[PDB]
Amino acid sequence: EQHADPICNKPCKTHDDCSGAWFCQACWNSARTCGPYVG
Repeated sequence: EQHADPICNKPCKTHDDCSGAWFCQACWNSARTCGPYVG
């Protein structure tokens, strides 16, 4: 897991906004925040 990510819950729409992220690299639909990159 690890998840020591600093972008988790950052409000955006795209994953690119969560550019510096490693875990919460994908901005989720309903949450509209930098969630995990699904993978």
